[PDB]
Amino acid sequence: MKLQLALDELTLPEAMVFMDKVVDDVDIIEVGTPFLIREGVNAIKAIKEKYPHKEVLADAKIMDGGHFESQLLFDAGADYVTVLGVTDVLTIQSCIRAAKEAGKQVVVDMICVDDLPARVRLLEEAGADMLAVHTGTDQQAAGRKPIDDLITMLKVRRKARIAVAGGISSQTVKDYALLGPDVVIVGSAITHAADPAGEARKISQVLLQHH
Amino acid sequence: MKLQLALDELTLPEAMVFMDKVVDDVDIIEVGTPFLIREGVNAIKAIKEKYPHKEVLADAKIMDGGHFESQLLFDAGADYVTVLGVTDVLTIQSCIRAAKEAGKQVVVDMICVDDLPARVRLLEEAGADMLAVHTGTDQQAAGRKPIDDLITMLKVRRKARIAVAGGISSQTVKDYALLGPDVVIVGSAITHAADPAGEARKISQVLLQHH
Repeated sequence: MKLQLALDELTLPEAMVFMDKVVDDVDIIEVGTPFLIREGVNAIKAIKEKYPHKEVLADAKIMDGGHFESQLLFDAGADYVTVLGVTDVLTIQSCIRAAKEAGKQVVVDMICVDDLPARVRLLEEAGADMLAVHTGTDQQAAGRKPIDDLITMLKVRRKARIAVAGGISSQTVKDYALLGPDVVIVGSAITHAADPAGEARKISQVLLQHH
Repeated sequence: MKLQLALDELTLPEAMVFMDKVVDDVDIIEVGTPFLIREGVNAIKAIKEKYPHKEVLADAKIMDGGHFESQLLFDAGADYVTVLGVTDVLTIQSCIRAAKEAGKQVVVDMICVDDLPARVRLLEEAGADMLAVHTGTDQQAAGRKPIDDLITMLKVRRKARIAVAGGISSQTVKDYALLGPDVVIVGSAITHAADPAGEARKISQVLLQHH
């Protein structure tokens, strides 16, 4: 399973400096939504330029204008883009079409999806190939965690590759790894760590320890 | 009844030139989501700097990290920020708190909201002050329109200010104006018009007919 690192609240200069601390233990660099909104597509270009051998995820959380926004992101160097599971299937399909043209990948972020099993069935039969269960940072602040949603996802999914995000840290990463997601997403645990390299090491170690 | 102009697919230099054609007939300048993603917060700053007397809306379609992203947008000069009606009430409340701090305004975009009446009841009770019914551009491409949703919204809303968006043009703006929305949102009809100024004039004229 891959380690995806969410860069949410950093500026581009801050992110360029921070990545040097952890990049060797990270598989996917995520340009977080506020980061994208802050800097624009230049964030993707700059990061993909500095770390050409690393995969870059653009966390656009697309809700509309699927193909146009996806293409903008892919053209900029992104290897993945996120679209909201709560959006219309038309939009999800437009994003995926843009991904296919680029030979890249759409990740459907299932944050706030009310009926997970029904939605998963619908999205998979619509062509969705990779789904992320996600308890958002605002939800985490209220004490919520993604594990219950991950459990349902793993029971219902047929073929989809699966990612999981929601305040995961070195203290809890094993709980998630044991369930066998394809991608574990971590942000705050690492970006706000006193020793980011250390936290990154301990998390990636767990992911590797679970073949 | 205000006219809000959505700039979705333009670059910043294109937007700056385009606005000079229509600005006198628009009340709210909207930096659309792909535009924000493309350019970043600089799009808001540049536009608010050139047109200081015009209101600027950042169509961020916030789904998470409400306060942080809203504050970033408001600091940048935005008068409004959009948050997704489908997101968690916690995120909606976070955005609104950020707006109150800045003395500005959050617009809840109700795009893809499954159960409109139940959702506006919930949001209005939670503090939501301004709601936008919205059939997205991807949905429009499939032949859908916002009017049915606007009818329900107007029947259910208690005190919320109401906006409407969904492929509205000079040929259909009358149907919407008659229902008495507070804000009419137009994008493609104007940005792709052979005569942008003329389309902006025809639409703003209709809005004024309804004192």
